[PDB]
Amino acid sequence: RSRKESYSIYVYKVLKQVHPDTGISSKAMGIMNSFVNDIFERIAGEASRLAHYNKRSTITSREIQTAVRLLLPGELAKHAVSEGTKAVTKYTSAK
Amino acid sequence: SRKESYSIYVYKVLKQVHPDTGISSKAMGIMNSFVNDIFERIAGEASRLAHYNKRSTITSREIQTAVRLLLPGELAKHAVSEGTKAVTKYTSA
Amino acid sequence: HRYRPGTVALREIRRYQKSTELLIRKLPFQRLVREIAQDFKTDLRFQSAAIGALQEASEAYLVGLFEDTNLCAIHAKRVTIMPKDIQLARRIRGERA
Amino acid sequence: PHRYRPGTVALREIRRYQKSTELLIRKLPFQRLVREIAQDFKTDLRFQSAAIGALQEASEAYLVGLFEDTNLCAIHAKRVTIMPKDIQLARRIRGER
Amino acid sequence: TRSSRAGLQFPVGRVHRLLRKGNYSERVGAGAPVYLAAVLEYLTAEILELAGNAARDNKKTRIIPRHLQLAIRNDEELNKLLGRVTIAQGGVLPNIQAVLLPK
Amino acid sequence: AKTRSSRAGLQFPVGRVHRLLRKGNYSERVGAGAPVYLAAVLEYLTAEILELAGNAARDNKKTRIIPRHLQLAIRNDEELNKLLGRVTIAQGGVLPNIQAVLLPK
Amino acid sequence: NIQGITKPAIRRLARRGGVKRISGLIYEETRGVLKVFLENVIRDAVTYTEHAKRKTVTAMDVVYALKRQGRTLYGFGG
Amino acid sequence: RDNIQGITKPAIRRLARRGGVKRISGLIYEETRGVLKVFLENVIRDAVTYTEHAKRKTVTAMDVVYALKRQGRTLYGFGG
DNA sequence: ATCAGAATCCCGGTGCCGAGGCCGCTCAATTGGTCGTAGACAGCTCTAGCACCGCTTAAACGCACGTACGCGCTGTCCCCCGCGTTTTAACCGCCAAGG
DNA sequence: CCTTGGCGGTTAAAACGCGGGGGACAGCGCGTACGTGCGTTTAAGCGGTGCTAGAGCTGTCTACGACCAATTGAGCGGCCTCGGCACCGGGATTCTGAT
Repeated sequence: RSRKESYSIYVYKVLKQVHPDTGISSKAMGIMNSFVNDIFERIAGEASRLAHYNKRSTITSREIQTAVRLLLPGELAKHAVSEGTKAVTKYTSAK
Repeated sequence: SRKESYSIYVYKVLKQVHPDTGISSKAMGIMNSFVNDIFERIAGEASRLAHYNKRSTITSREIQTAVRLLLPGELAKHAVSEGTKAVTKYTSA
Repeated sequence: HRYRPGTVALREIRRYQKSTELLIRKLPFQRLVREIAQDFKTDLRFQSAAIGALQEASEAYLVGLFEDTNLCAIHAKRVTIMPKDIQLARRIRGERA
Repeated sequence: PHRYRPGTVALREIRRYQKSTELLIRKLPFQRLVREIAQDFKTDLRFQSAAIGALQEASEAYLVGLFEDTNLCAIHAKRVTIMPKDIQLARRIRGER
Repeated sequence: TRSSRAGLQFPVGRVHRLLRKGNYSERVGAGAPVYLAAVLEYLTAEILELAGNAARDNKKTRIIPRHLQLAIRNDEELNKLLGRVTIAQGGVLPNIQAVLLPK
Repeated sequence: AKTRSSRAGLQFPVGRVHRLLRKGNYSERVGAGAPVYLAAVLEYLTAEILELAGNAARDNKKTRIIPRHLQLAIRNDEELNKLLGRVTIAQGGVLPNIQAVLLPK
Repeated sequence: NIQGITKPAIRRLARRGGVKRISGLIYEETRGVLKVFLENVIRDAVTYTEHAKRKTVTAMDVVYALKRQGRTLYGFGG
Repeated sequence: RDNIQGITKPAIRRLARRGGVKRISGLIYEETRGVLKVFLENVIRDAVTYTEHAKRKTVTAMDVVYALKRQGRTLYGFGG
């Protein structure tokens, strides 16, 4: 009876944010729950490689910023890093 | 500083296996770079295995399973046969 | 009426790329898996999800390998494939030396 | 001083390339190519001689393996000469573009 | 969730714990989880931005496993990410060869 | 005796692997028997390499092991070469191979 | 057994991959092409079963096998 | 500048021969240049990016080894 | 162009069992106190990199002789595909264990 | 409580011949360019030699995110209504073959 983490409504919420009217069937949820976490694992492994190679035991926000640019093309990673930095700045400035 | 490697460990192992054949230290660095990648792969595999079982530490059984996972049947069998005596002798002394 | 051998073949080529329906039945795949796995160990219980995932992966792999084989044949400017085509397809990837 | 038919010294030359281990590529041209390529990324940079030697050796090994792949494709195609389309087929199978 | 005050849908705590549960490093800054969650949210946003469009193109609103896979292969950057990994019931984009087609 | 390595008849140091696992953050808890086992694993791993290196040494009637000798040794065998499929030896070279079509007609 | 795969099944598979005609000696290889391709994968899985310490193979051992072999599958808990 | 074409044709011919090829076509060299451009691009981006993450503007030998190991090109004899 | 032959595709009509909004619990996400430590700035050394510069040769470009393998005809022979007839067992719906 | 075994049965997944016909593929007619030797050029190959610019390492700080202890409400686990999309017959047609 373990309440394991999933993307049941996270996908639905971000879907509403990107598309007010679009449904997704649970068979596609089976794809997403694995694919999103696997991209997460890819990024986490790249960050671990960056931290271990430069002899760092403490990981800051700068590791992922360029780990994405290594893991993604420049065009795709540029928007990602811009949005991530903006979100971090907004979170810091807010409460 | 103290840069620990198997520079003389590999020499002693060679002397045990083929003492009449020499090597060069460039081959020693080659073996170092080899065992570095091998150890990184082994550590990753064992970490994933322990995570699958939700384990915080790595025991000899997990290492044996990883040896079977990575090394071929002959090589894994040889490694297990050589390593069981290792822990057996380590228990006594 | 009777068509050329290849018109229906190209119809099949076009249609099979928009259908994910499994060609070979699951029982032969189970027979293969069980017979091969009997070598390693007995008492192996293959749940339905694992069988389905492995079946889909095998079918996708075979379709991709056939695509590489056809690409090599096109490189050889031929329609009918030859054993060296699939040999090269599995050779270039590095799985075969 | 006599001239031989095609294939006599060429294969010998191939042996001269395969038996030997030192870098057949001359150093400074590829060094300046690396300089120019990296200068397009960020200006006023300094690159270590040990690093550029490792890069050149890696490039040589990658190229020789790539021409091994091209040879395999050409043999599968029933030809002796290698062509760019052999590499075009091989790279797409390997997945590097 | 502190992701609500961060302008992020994906909760920060799950990313932070998954980093801590995965034992990828001894210490992690506060920026790494929020930044990673933002990156994942943006990545899935482009996933759903094309997935919704693909669903709407077929006079459809619900998304099937076939609907997502095409959007993966429709791109070239997204295809680069999922280059050697196959998705179940995903298949391949249609492709017809002219040399195979009759004259 | 006193040293852990020499007590159990293992030349490779258990302490090196133990220290790597501990200060590598791979896991919060790090075993002691597992480094003991992996020390012997690495010992046999290097012993096999030095086993075929000696045989490749007399192929050219040479004693110093050079990258050419390593490429002549490791690549010919199967298990290590397949496990090291993405491994290249610096300044080593390739095995002398002549393909079937390499004769003029 | 080894020849349990039927010829028209391979013929339709080649149609799916885009092959109009198949030479005579290819078929015997084709069936084998799957076998080892499965073998290596399950060559991991049974070993994962040894790590699984369970007589029943869950759907996550095959996820391990496909992750290590390079053919990871999504959609079905992968 | 323009050293991508500055790679000598006989060098590419020697590499192709070392790839065990008996007859060498004149279009092989240009295709080799085009492929090697991107092949060097990937590894240079990887290594220089590893250097950049460490707040360095001079790339050492170790970052090259790390990037090659990540890409699957671990290099012996140079450290690593 | 000038006929036919099947087989898809939309339109009208039919289902459907889980998709999506909602009940609930409940424990992980989130937040107020506390610490310590490797991240972090700055400086000494320095050392191999950058660059210049002096003395030297197989490699690079082209000129020139030859024939033969790749490219296009020239059959050539052909063996699995559409079509035709024939075999069979797979798995939704059922039962049971069973572990 | 999900996972394993076992009958219903009957039409689709094969399962094996017949005609065959464009294509796979082994021989001929024909070219230029690559093998190969060499004329000519040289720019790199090898090696002193000074300037140096942040990396390696160490002096000197130190901010805030990991450990603790406490509160809640997001979201996952599940449950009910009906519906977005799968699916079967009738026209529109949409491919192609043989002449």
